[PDB]
Order: sequence, then C-alpha cells, then structure tokens
Amino acid sequence: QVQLVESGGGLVQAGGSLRLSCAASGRTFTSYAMGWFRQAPGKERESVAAISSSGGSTHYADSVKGRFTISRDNSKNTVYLQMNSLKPEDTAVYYCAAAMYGSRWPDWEYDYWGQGTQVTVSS
Amino acid sequence: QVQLVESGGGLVQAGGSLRLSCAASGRTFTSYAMGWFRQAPGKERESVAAISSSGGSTHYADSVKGRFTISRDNSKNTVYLQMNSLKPEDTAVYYCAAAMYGSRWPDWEYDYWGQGTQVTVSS
Amino acid sequence: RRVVAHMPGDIIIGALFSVHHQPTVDKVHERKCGAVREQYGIQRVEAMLHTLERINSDPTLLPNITLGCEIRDSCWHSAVALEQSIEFIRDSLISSEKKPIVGVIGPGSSSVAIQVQNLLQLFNIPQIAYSATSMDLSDKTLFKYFMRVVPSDAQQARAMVDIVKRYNWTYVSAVHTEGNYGESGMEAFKDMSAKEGICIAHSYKIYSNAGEQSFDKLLKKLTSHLPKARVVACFCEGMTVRGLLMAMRRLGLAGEFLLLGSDGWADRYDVTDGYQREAVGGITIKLQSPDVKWFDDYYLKLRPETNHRNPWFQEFWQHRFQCRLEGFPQENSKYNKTCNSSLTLKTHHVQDSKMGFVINAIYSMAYGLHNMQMSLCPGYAGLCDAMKPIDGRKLLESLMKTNFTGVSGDTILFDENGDSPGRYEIMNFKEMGKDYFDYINVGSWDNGELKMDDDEVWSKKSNIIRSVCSEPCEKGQIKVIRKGEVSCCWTCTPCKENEYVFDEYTCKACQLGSWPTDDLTGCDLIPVQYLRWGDPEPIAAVVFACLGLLATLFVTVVFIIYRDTPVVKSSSRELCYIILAGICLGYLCTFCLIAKPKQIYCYLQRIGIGLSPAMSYSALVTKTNRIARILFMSACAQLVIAFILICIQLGIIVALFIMEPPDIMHDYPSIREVYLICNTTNLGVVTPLGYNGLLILSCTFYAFKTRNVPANFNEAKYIAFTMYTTCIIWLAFVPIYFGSNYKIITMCFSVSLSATVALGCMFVPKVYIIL
Amino acid sequence: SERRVVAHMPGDIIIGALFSVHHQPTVDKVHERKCGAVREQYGIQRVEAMLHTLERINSDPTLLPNITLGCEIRDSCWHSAVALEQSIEFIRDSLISSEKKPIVGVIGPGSSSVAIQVQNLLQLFNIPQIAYSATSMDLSDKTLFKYFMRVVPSDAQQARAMVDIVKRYNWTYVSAVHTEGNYGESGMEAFKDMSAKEGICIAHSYKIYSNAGEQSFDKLLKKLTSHLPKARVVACFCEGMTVRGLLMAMRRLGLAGEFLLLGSDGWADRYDVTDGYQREAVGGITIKLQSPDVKWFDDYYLKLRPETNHRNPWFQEFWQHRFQCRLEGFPQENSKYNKTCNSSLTLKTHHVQDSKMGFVINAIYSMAYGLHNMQMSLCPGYAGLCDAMKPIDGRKLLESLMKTNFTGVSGDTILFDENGDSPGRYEIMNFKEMGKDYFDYINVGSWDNGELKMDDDEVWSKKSNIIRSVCSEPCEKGQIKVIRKGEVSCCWTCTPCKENEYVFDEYTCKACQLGSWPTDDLTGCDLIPVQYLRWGDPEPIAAVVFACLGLLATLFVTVVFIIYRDTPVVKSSSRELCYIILAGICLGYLCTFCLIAKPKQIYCYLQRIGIGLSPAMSYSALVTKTNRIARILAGSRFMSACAQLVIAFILICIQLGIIVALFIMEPPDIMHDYPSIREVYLICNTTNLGVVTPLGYNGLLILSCTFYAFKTRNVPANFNEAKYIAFTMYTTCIIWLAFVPIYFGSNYKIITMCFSVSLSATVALGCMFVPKVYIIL
Ligand SMILES: N#Cc1cccc(C(=O)Nc2cc(-c3ccccc3)nn2-c2ccccc2)c1
Ligand SMILES: N[C@@H](Cn1oc(=O)[nH]c1=O)C(=O)O
Ligand SMILES: N[C@@H](Cn1oc(=O)[nH]c1=O)C(=O)O
Repeated sequence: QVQLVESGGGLVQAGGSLRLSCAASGRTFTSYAMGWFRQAPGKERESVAAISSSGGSTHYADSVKGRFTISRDNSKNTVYLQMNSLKPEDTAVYYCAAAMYGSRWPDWEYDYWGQGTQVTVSS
Repeated sequence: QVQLVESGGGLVQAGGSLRLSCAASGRTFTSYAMGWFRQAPGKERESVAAISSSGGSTHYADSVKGRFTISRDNSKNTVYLQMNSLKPEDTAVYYCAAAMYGSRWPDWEYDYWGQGTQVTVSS
Repeated sequence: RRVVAHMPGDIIIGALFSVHHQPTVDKVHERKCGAVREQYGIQRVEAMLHTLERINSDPTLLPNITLGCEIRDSCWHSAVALEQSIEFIRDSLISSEKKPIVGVIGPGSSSVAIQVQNLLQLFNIPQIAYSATSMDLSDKTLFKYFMRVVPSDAQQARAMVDIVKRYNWTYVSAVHTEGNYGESGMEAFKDMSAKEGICIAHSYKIYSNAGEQSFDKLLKKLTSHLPKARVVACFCEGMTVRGLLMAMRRLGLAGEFLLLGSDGWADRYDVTDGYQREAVGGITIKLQSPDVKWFDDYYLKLRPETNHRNPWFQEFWQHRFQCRLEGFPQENSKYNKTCNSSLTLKTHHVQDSKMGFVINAIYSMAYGLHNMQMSLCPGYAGLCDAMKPIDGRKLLESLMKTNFTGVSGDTILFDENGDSPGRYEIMNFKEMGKDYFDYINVGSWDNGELKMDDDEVWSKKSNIIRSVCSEPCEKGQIKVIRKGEVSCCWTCTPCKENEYVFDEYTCKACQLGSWPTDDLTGCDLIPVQYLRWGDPEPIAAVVFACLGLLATLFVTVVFIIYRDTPVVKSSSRELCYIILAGICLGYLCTFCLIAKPKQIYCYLQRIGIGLSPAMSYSALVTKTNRIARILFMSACAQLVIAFILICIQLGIIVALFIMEPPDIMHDYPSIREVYLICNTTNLGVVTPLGYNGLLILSCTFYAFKTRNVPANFNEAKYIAFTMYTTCIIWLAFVPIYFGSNYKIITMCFSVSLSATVALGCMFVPKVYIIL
Repeated sequence: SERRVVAHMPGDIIIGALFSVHHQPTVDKVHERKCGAVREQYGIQRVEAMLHTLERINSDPTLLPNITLGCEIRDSCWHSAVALEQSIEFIRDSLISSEKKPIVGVIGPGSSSVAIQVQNLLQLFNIPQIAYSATSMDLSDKTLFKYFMRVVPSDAQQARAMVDIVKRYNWTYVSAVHTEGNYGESGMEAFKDMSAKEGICIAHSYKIYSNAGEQSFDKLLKKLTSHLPKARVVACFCEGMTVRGLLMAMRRLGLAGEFLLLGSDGWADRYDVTDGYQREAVGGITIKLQSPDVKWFDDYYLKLRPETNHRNPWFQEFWQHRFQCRLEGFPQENSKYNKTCNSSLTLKTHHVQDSKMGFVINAIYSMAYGLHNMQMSLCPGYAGLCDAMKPIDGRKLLESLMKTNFTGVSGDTILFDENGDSPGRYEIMNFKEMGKDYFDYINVGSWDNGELKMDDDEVWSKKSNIIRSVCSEPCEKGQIKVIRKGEVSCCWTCTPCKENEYVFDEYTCKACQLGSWPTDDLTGCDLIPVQYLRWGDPEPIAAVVFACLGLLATLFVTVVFIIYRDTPVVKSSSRELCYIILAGICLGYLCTFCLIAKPKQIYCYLQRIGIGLSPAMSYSALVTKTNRIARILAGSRFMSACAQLVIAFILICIQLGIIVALFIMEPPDIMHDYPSIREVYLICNTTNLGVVTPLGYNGLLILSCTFYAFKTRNVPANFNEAKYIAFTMYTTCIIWLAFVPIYFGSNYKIITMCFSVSLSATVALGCMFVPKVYIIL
C-alpha cells in the first residue's frame, strides 16, 4: 500500500506562480509513474501532466502546455508541479495519482489517489 | 515475559474440595518454578506450596501438609492446586507466582505475579 | 524494495525466478542485478500464471478452492534470494509475536537452493525444485523439506564417462564452476574416471562473475596443456562457457581443442551467440523433455498494453525489441526508434528447454494439496476447519506419496530421497550450411545404456585425434617406463639383443646357451653344430690322407713281392711291416677323428693319436742302435725289445684314459653359438706327446754315430732329416693349437704331414734301388 | 514450539553473543533440534567471562565514558540450524521495526561452517561480526564475507606447520583424515597441496561427521588399519569429537600403539577428548594457538555459588551435572541424581581454564574500542550518546572496527590486516605418560613466521625414533636403479643394471663407451690405461738374449773370416758375397732386437723395412753364389766374373724400391685398438697385405735358389763345398714354409716374427759357416 499526500496550495493572483508537492509513503515509489488531475465544480476531472517511472519523459495536456512543469525526486520520494502564469479558469482541486500498468498517455490505469488540494486564482 | 491468570476460587462449605488453576500466557513456561501464596485479613502473605521447573519436586507448608497437592502440566502450560478437607481458617486470597534464580524453598526470587482469587469457607 | 508479481486466492504459493542477471563484481555488495532474461526470467513467470489459471479452471483438481501466487526475483544470486525468502517468512515471523506461504517452487541453482532450503525448513515449508540437480541435496537428514522433479548429477557423470570411454579420450583436461553444482559433479566425474584408465592433465575452477582478465589465465593454462590434452570436460554454467568462448576469440584460439559440456550449456543459443565459430564441434548432454504446446499459444499473443500482471514484461518488450514505447509508464527513453505497432513476439521465438519441469513442479504441489485436502476432511468440498491453518508436516508427508501424469504423458513420482527419474539426450553444435549453426541430436543415455550415432559426428572415421599423453610402442621388444608425472604419460626404450621381454614394465636377459625368439617371449635355440662332412676345408684334408693311404699300399706291394734284394734281405722285414702298419694306423686316425666324435669314437681317437707315432718311432731307434752296437743280435730279441718299448706307451695311454673318462661334452665359446667337443684335458694330450720326445731324441743321438760308417747303402742323413721335419712340424703346431679355437684341422694336417714325410723320406731310396 | 533461554544484561548499547553451552543434537534428533548436555569450558566459562568483561568495561572511565553496555548470550549448540534460529531471533527486532533495542554487533560463533551460516544472514542487516576461534581459510574473502573479522589467523599457517613437522621427521607415507565442514575440508586441501609440493605421498584420504555413530567410526578404523604397517602416521585435521570417536573405536577394536595421529587446534590440549582413553592417545603430537592464562578471570570465577548467581540461567544445571548432585530446594532441581548436594562443594577443585579464553576476551574489547573510536569522531566534544550517532550505523561501525588497534590482555598488540585477520603463533604439544597412570600434555615446540623449533630429546626420550612411515625402503646402493609401477611415487622396486653401466641418473643406468670403465661408485667412465710395455716381460726379453747370442755368432764369424784372407778357402770364393751375407745377418739381428720396443712412429718407420730387407738381402748372396757357380761350363755368355756383383746390386735396388713403394702407399702411425671390452692395446698400424708382399718376393727368391742348388749338388768343387749350401737352403725353405701359415693364426704376432727371424738367421749363419770355420781351425 502507498499513501499519497499533496500540499502547496493557496491563493495566488493572476500572473503569479505556485508549486504543488506530492509525497508518497512506502519504499516502492520509483516503480510508479505519476500524474496530476484537475477537477472543477460543475464539471469533470481532466488529466493535466504526467511523468514516467524514472523521469526521462513528461507529458502535458494541451490546455496548460508551456506554463506548467512536472518533476520527480526519488531520493526523498516526492513529485513536484511548478505552475506559472496563472489564469482565472484554473481555480479547482488538484489530485496526485500513481500508475504502473498503463498504455500510451492518458490511458494509465491508476491505482492510488491523493486527497486533493484547493487552488484558487484571484483576478 | 509471561502473564499469569487465576481461576477456580469462590465460596465453599466446610469439608469441601477445590481445584485452582493458574495459567501462564507466553512461552518458556517449562523453565520457571512455581509457588502459591495466601493472604488473610489480620495476617501476612505466607507461602503454602511450590513445585520445581520440571516437576518431580514438591514442597508444602507445615499448616497444609497432607491436604494440599501441587501439580503441573507443561503441554498446556497450567499449574493446578488441589485442596481437600478444607477448614474455615483457609478463607483468604490466593496468588500464583513464577520463580527463577532462587535458593532452598521458601527462599525464591519471584519474577512474575498473578491476579489472585478469593476463597471463602462457610460452616 | 523489489517488486513482486502477486495473484490472489485461498492458498498462496511462492516462487523464485531469475528475471535479471546476477550482480557483477564491484556491484555485488549493493545487490544490484543486471539486464532482463527471457527464457529463464519471464517465460517462467507467464507459465506459472497460466498454469495457476488452468488449475483454477479445472473442477477435478481442488474443487471450490482457488490458488494464488507471490513471485519474486532471485537474480541467480544467493543474497537476493535470501532476502526474498526473508520476505516470504516475515508474515510468520510477525505472527509469532497477509496469507502465509505454504510452499515454494525454485530456485534453479544448487548453491542458492541450499540456503533457501535451510531458511524454509526452519519454518516447515516444503520446497520443490525443477532444475537443481546436485547430488548432496538428496540427503533428507540435512535437507528434509526438499523435493525435485529431476534426477541427480550421478547419471550425468556416468554419461560423460561413458562418452569419453567410447571415444577413447584417455588424457583430458577438466574445468568446473564454483558452487556445489560444479564441485560435486567434477569430483564424481573424476572418481568414476580414475577406475577406467582415464587420466586428467589438470583441474581448474572459476566464478561466473570473473572478469575478462581472470578468464584469460585459464585459457593460457589450457593452451599450455596443448597439444596432448585437447578435450576439456566442463561442469560449468552457461556464463562460464560464454566467457571461455569470448576469451578464446580474444586470443584467437578457435578450433584448437574440443570441449565437452553438461546441462548447464545444453541447447541455449545465448551461450553460443556471436561466437559460433569458437564452439563448433562441441558435445553437450541435456535432460529429455518435449516442448509444451499450449504454453506457446498463450505466450505468443501477449502485448505490452494489455498485460496487467507483469512489470518485467513492459521492461522486456523494450529490451527485446530495442525500442522505447511511446507514452507508457515505463518508457525507458534510453532507446531510440520508437516501438512499432506491428512488433510480434512470435518472430525468432525459441522456447525454454525446461518448461515442462516447471509446469510439473506446479502440478505436483497442486496434487499434494488436493490429496491432503481429501485425507483430512473427505466429505467436504472446500477449506474445512480440520485444515485451518495448513500443517507443513502433513503437507510434506502428502507430497512424498504423490504420483500423477505430467504434461508429456509420462508418470511423475518421488523416490525415498524425493528425486524423480529421467533420461538424457546428446547434442552436437555444428554448422549446417553457410553462416548457419545448430544443435543436432546425436545419441541418448538411459539407465546405463548409451547409444550414439557416430556416422553424423565427424562424418567419417577420421575423427579428432585421441587426446593421449603417450603413443603405444608395443614393438615386441620396446620396454616402457613412467617418469613420475602421470601413469598415462610414459616413455619407452628398446631392449638389448640378449634380453627378452618379460612384461611391459620389465626386461630380462636370457640365460647362457639360448637366444630370444622372434616374439622375444622365450629363448630356447642355438643347437650344437659338428660340420663333420658338410665343411669343405676338412674334406680336402681327407683327400690328402686318402691317396696317402693308397701310397702306403704301394710300399706294401713291392716289399712283400720282392725279397731278393740284399739290402732288403739284410734288413728285418718284421720291423718294416710294423712301421708300415703304424703309418697306416696314423693315416686312419684322422679318418676316425673327423666323423662324429662321439663318446666311443673319441676314446679310440685319444689312444690312436698317441699309439701310431710311438711304435713306428720306437722301431727306428732299435734298428739304428743295433748297427751302432755292432760297429741280442738275433732278430727275435729286437722284436721283444720293440714290444717291451711299446707296452710302456700302451700302459701310459691306458692310465691316461682311466684318469679322464671319455664322454660327450658341450662347449660354449661365445654367446653367438655353442658347439660340442670331447672331454679332452690339456695334460691328457701333453703327456703322450712328451713321451715321444725322448724317443725322437734317441734317434738323433744314435744318428751321429751311424753316419761315420755307411754300410749296405741304407740312409743315414735321412733319419736326421725326418727328425728335423718332425721337430719343425711340432714347433709350428704348438702355438696354433693353444691359440686356435678349433684345434682339429691343425692336428689332422700335422699328423698327415708327419706320416707322409716319415713314409716318403726313408723308403724312396729302397724303391729306387728295387726299380 | 518452546523458546530457548537467553542471558541478558541491560545497557545503552546491546551486543549479542552465541556460545555452545550444550552439545550438538545427535542423529535421529537433529530434526527436532534437541541439544545434549552442558559444557564446562566451551559453554559456561565464556558466558561468565563476557558478563564480567562487560562489567569491568562499565567501570572503566577512560573507555566509553558515560555509556553502559548490555548483552544477550544465546545458545548455538555447535549446530547450524540452532544458530540460524538464534540469529533470526537477534534480527527480529530490526525486522519488525522496519515495517526493544537493536543489536549492534555479534561475537561468535566458534565453528567455521556455523560462522558462515550466521554471517550470510547478518551481512544483509549491516551487523559487524567478530569471531575468536573460526580459522577457516575461505572466510578471508571480503567480497563474500564483508562484515566478518577475527582476532586469530587462518589455518593456512597450521597447514604449513603440519607440513614442516611431517617433513622434519621424514614421514613420507602418511594417511590423512578430516571432518565434514569448511574447516576440515579447507585445511586438508591446503595440507594436500603443500605435501604434494614438498614430495610427500598420502596413502588415502577419509572424511567423517563428528555426529556419526559407532559403526561409521569402526569402518573408518578398519579402513585405516588396511594400510598398516606402511602408513604408521595419520594426519587428523579434525575436531575434538572426531578424535574422541577414533579413540573409542580403537579401544573397541583392541588397538593401541599401532598409530601415531597428528592433530590440529581442534584437539590441542583438551582433556575432554582423552578422558578414559589415555592409553590410546599416548605419543600423539598436536598443535595449538599461543595464549596465556588470564588471572582475574580465575579470581572472579572460582568464587561463584549457585544460590547467589542471578545472571546465568544455565548455572544450577551446570552445578548439578558437574558435581553429580541435586540441590535440595532449588528451583532448577534435577531429581535424576541422588545423594543430595553438599554445602562444602567448591568450584576450585579439578579446575582447568579454557585454552582460548583470552581470545574471547579480546573479541569483546575489540568491539568496544571500535565503538569508542566512532564516538570520538561523530561527537567530538560531547560525552555519551548523541543525536549524531542515534542510531549507530553499521557501515560506520564496520569501518571503525577495521581501523582498530589496541593492546591485548597478554600484553601483545591487536590490529587487523586488510582481510580482517590478526597475527599469531603456534605451540607444539605432546601427549605422554609421566608417572604411574598419569598422563599430561608437554610443550615440546613452537612455530612462528615460518620458523619451527622443537626439542627431539623430549619426544621419544631417545634417538630410536618410531619407524618412519615409508612405502618402500631406500635400496639405492650406487649400482641399483629404482623403478615405478605408476601408482605412488613413494612406492618403487629396485633392480640392478649391467656391471659396465654407471648410474648417470637415479632412475636409470648408462653404459660407458669403448675403452672406458666405470669407477668405484659407478660415476664416471674414465679411460682404461693401455698396456704396451714389454721390455721387462719374460717371454720377449729372453728371446732378445737369444738374439744377443746370435750377435756373438755374427761378431766371431766375421772377425775370423776377415783375418783369414790368405787362406785358400776364403780366396776360393768372392769375398763380396760373404760380406753381403754377413751384413744381411747383422741387419736381421738388429731388426729382431729393435722389434721389441714402444710403438713409436720412428720405431715403426724402420720395422716394416727391416723385416723384409734383411731376408731379401741376405739370401741375395745365396742366389749370387749359385749363379756364379752355374756360370762355369760344368754349371752351365755372361763370362764376366764381376757381373755377379752388379746383379746382386740390381736385386737389392729392386727390393728397396718395392719396400719404399709399400711404405709410401700407407704411412705408419701408432694405433690404439680394443680387442675386448677390458682389453686395449696400442700398436703401430701395419696391414696384413703390406707384410705379405715382401714375404712373397723372398719366398720366390728362395724357391729359385733351391732349383740352382739341386742341379749343382753333384758337382764337387773347393773341398766339395758345392754339396753344402744346398742343405742350408733346404732348411731355410722348410722354416719359411712352416712360418708362413702360423703367423696369421698366432695371437702374438711380434713374438712370432722375432722368433722366426732370429731362428732363420741363426740356422742360415751356422749351417753355411760351420764347414769354413772348421776348415780354418
Ligand atoms: N722331436 C720331436 C717331437 C716332439 C713332440 C711330438 C712329436 C710327434 O709325436 N710328432 C708326430 C709324429 C707323428 C706320426 C704319425 C704317423 C706315423 C708316425 C709318426 N705324428 N706326430 C704329431 C704330433 C703332434 C701333432 C700331430 C702329429 C715329435
Ligand atoms: N543443474 C544446474 C542448473 N542450471 O545451471 C545453469 O547454468 N543452467 C541450468 O539450468 C544447477 O544445479 O545449477
Ligand atoms: N578452529 C576450530 C575451532 N574449534 O573446533 C573444535 O573442535 N574446537 C575448537 O576450538 C574451527 O575452525 O572450528
């Protein structure tokens, strides 16, 4: 079993920057690819970014390509999402998920999910 | 470490016979000698009987000679005391103790102690 | 923390498989494994998963019960497998203060299975192996909870010894890999081989993790043992043979010597891959097991995007096809040339040559569980309370009695030591065409019977030269010696012409009088020779006597017929007749001597040579003395005096004959030949000849006085001439007789010449007077 | 199902220990893992030693100040499975914590195989382990056994010492035996290799478990006795229990004195193995590590009583087993015994201390200092445990232990090398009988740094050493070769070679060449001296005397004839022919005298010429005289009287030319020949055909002379001297015809030549000069 905890959210003005962190327990962190999800009230959940099990390759949704970056750290077992150039439509709850047995992104068959973190952008 | 529990006490008429069981939870039971103590109001706690670690060696007090019987069962880790032809002066609380690193009885160092049970005699 | 392949169920069975290569040197302390394996790593995992699914879909075997699994990675390394076994037993260890594992299948190496067995038997967990064939694992006193579906290494050693015996390779080299698999096999092989006259040049050992430098010294020593020992027995793993091939390519020794292998290098194409030229002609032995067909159908349809039970599969796709998947969770961006969607797993597909053994081990565990369930609670279909939890001892007892039918249709059943029977196959890595090599089935070994097809190996009687330290030199006289290195190594030398061979390791000389035969086994030959009539040289001498004898007859013809001569009438006729008879006897003496000097003939010969000269010379002395005395007288007195004189010679001859009896004797001059001579002492001939010396001197003494008064013609100086000629002949005969080996022809010639001169000299004046 | 008992002591840092308190399980009891009885030296002294050593360390303010040390002693029972169970118990704390106090290091066990089994598990959790008696050679490979250290050397030095011992006393046919396990196998491998290098043949090799039954030991003893009496020495590189089983088997089979077994540190000076079987072990030589006694351990130990020892859980059972008593009311009372237990019993009587005891104590200090050193680097100024060293790291502790260096209990220095070993030396002990029914171990030697020193007057107490173990006796006497049957080099059979063959190699004989003979010790074929001198030999020298007489015959006749020229007889014939014949006779006598001489080149220069010239020249006078006589009308144009001299000169010139041509055809030189192997003679070369040719010419001349004499016999002239001469010619022809054939077959060529020449010259001279000499007188 692996437990995921995400943090780093808050209130950020438009055009600012933010950094979200996702930490996982256990000792099998390096064998799971990771992904980020965004869910807004009144809508569904959409994938945002993902990274392979050993870094190397990263994938971003076309909505936030060029503004967001995703990174890993296997030494301290945590992943990072650095999100810049905030936009008013990005106010939502972010989730961190892990997968091991997927196909080409965004079909990854996730098995562990985080609690979530509220991010709101002030106009 | 062992935990000793008591059973078999209660209220009996004069001249009756009783069986008291002391059960030890935890292994290494066969490497501990056992002893029985009794305490009554207006007096002090005095030992009545004892048995060696492997059995085959039993010691009794002069008061309860010819009436009490101490026995062991190492398969189920339980030590039994049998009282026959009980007297009204034996109404007391009884305790079961485990000893190791001792000297000639009753000079034993009891590492662990039991809860104890009340025995009352009615004429 | 390594990953694990798990499948849920009611009963969980562990498994150790070598998905990755073992850690190399300088990476062994961290226990960091190498690259993925296909035949040994992943086909095993897929087969176990499919076998469990098939069992769970079978209502006959274990109805109303599902079986799970927990597959870990052993990496063909002992420490990693020990860690994974600790991971198995952690559940029981913390419960003593997740479903427990009831049994373990694997691993595949003897040196690791031993430690796994120790730790597992500490907790009463039966273990079944499919590829560990060491002989020391069949000791139930030490390894009680160990069973295997394959035989031991004793049969492999016997098969190897049978092959090397059949091909008459009596001087080989040996090499084995470290660990009890190599050591036990090599020691059994040498113990068996020492009893059939097979000698080992040297024995070596090496680790499979050894570097390139460590593999070069081994080949250097093996080359140093060339060219005699060009056959190398190998109790080695696949990696050891691979390292040997790489080393011999590095130093350029392809084709220098043949190498013989075991099941470690049986049919695996990765042992000889890119190094086929360095391994052509090698002979290997393998376990007999046909290919499982229903595994291929399941395996060849697997794709990375639909396999959700194997992470090593997603790594393996990229490793095998040398590409990187597009956006998969395990992209491994090291590669380029992204994977295609038309990459099938059925191209260049070769199946593991030990798949049936793994499947049979899994089925054996399942059948043991089924029998245990049937025995504990008969009427229930499911996990009854009488088997909650499962006792390890009861399961072990049930497993020892299990017999069933395998995937190949044979019957699997364990013996008292937990082993299972099996047979072997003989392979031969060769070249089939142009840039095309393959393993070809050649023979078989089964229950002590080895049958091998030698017409398709070497294709002709001109096979490899028998690896022999010394070539045989049984020439019939050549004697062998061993310097002291190895009994197979020897050097041999010719014997003496006199010596005869006793055995190979000894040479003895024949005794005197015999010579070794053609075969030199015995020696009884060189018979004696006489050459009495077959020798031309004596024969002519006989002629010299023969006509001479006739001449004597002439002397008898005139003297007997004519008596009117006053000179003849005055001279005594008896003396002349006596001397003529003596001359005739002297002539006949050589004829008697030449032919077959036997015992009876030699006795007459010894008397004859001393008889005729004595009496004839004695008569001459008497005649001259009577004339000198005149210048008793009756002729009767002269005859009596002559008879008395000769009786002394006869007595001396008789005394000499009595002292030395005449008999046939054998004379050995030298080793070359042996002759036969009469027993004639030197004194036996010195004494009679010396008697005539006084007789001869008497005539010389009387000759001087008779020369003063010549009467009745007669011959005065002729007696002196005869004496001088006789003395000259004797002086010539003395040195040659004692120097020459024959001493027969010389005596014959001397006596014939003496008789001839004695007859001719003193008789021709009377013949001339008569004529 | 029932846990074993552990001896624990509280502290800040806990250190484990594994000791063999009980005997190992016997066969038919290994599966249940049921141990045997308690032990005196190997099991109960070491527990108290560790407890007291930690107590002493805790009272030392200089070493690990403000830190307390605890411990846990467990029972290994000299068995791998029990020790594996106890090691799992050791590591269970950390194993649970990953998902009480942890163990930072382990001391022990005492056997190589069990140590390997424990190390394999321990190295995965980073726990350094220090051993005190596990001396296997293969435990020094840090690639496999990285967290292993020891304060004792490996057994390679023991193998070297044993090989030196067997070399010194000339054991060459020695049997071998070892015990199952890493220790015995490795040591026996090393011993086999070194013995093979040094030239020692092993009769056979055997192995056996120390847990085997009586039948196995009986079979082993029968196999060992199958090689008697050749292999009288057995190298036993085995444990104490194997040696004790061998002794029991020897007693059962009634064997004593038939073997001399040479042991190792397993049986070093322990009285356990030779109790009740002393008679079967007298004369055995063994090797032990060098370690003196510890005195404070004895002071602490000899005062322990069962009723006041509350630290050792195995002490009451120990007391009852040792004193064969039963403690009356004690909790751990065993009713198997009887007679109760006295209150005056003391542990001082019959006390013998463990022979490795100091080593054990060292293994407890070596760890402690390590920790101390670590505490001096992680927290420099602080005293006590700190956050920088909480918890203790296994790798840092291992790298600190690998660098440790201190002084031991015996005053030596303890420091590990690159393989985690420590130096040491060995003592050589001898078990013998001292008094009446009194046996003891006597120190007889030492081995250190490749140097062995022993006293040989203490072993065997005399110079009559036990019959050395040899397969074959040395029978090389300087003329005998040894040969091998291919089985064992030490076994051979010796046979003689040929008498003329000298022993070039110890395995083969070589024959000398012609003219050479082997020396006294058959080493060197010196040239055989040549015997040629014959001047003093009786046979030739006497002949020379005869020739000397002939010399007088030459001197007197010539002198008389020379001074009698006026006599008509001398004037009747030409004086030239007489002088020529006299010169020829003189030259013949001179050649006869010169024939007996050393075969020098100058001597042989004239020997060929002289042998033929003299008879040819001397008899030329005869043919000249016959021709002169026949020149007259009665004998019969060539009426010249002086024509006789020129004809003789022409004949002499022709003979000289023929001789010179023969000489030129083959020059003469001294030639050495070998008619036999032991006979060598030096004579100047002269071909038979070379000698024959001059003889033929002289024979033809003589034959021509006889024809002339026969025709001239009837003619009377010069006092009827023509009737003479003919007799001399006939005698000369007869003697020459007799000499011709006897020369070839004679074995003394020169003797025959000189005798024949002298005889011919004398006969001619006399038979031709006697009438003239008589007429002159
Ligand atoms: N002076 C002198 C002297 C010294 C020693 C020995 C002899 C002697 O006996 N000569 C001889 C005479 C005869 C003979 C034969 C037939 C008829 C008459 C005589 N034969 N031989 C003979 C001797 C040796 C070997 C061969 C033959 C003479
Ligand atoms: N019998 C071998 C098994 N084995 O070794 C290899 O290298 N391949 C393989 O199957 C062993 O016991 O180790
Ligand atoms: N060096 C031996 C230690 N040892 O073995 C015995 O039998 N006694 C003893 O001290 C070993 O390596 O095991």
